[PDB]
Amino acid sequence: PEEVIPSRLDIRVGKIITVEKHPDADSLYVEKIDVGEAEPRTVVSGLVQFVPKEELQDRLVVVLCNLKPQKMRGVESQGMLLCASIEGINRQVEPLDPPAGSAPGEHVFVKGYEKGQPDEELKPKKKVFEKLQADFKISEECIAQWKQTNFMTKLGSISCKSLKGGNISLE
Repeated sequence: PEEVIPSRLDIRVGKIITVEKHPDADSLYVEKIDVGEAEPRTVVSGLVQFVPKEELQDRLVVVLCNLKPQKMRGVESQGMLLCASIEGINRQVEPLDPPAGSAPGEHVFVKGYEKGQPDEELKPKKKVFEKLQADFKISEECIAQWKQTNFMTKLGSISCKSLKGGNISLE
C-alpha cells in the first residue's frame, strides 16, 4: 500500500479567535480559529470540562486541517485541535503548544518529514491518522513525537504543559 508517514497530515499553528459553548452539548466548545487562510475555520473541541473558556481565547494551538469536515452535535467542524492526553482515574487533556513566537498557518511537521505533501483529504477507511497515532507519544520532556521524533515548526518543537508519557489525540 501507500506509505504511512506523518507528512500525510496537514498540521498548522492556529490562533483561537473566538470560543463559545456548543448550543446542543455540555462538553463541547465551538471555535473560530485562524489557520492562516482567508477565513478562520470553525472547530468543535471537547474541552469544556477540561480547560476554562478564558485559557482558549486568543490561544495558539495545533490544528489538523486535512480531515473530512464533519458535523458534531449539529455544528460542522472543519478541523481538530491536536491534544495531549492520559487516561488516568479521570481523563487528562491539554492542547498541544506551538513554540513561542509562532503565527497562524505556520507548518507543523515531524523532523525529517517536512517536504512531504499532505493528503488532499484523509479517508476514514484508510485510517492514516490512527496508524500514525500508534507511534504518537509525549516524551518525558513533554514534547510531542512520532516514533520518538519531534513535531515542530521553524520556530521550535511542539509541546504540552505537563502530560509526559501521554498520547496525542483528537478527542
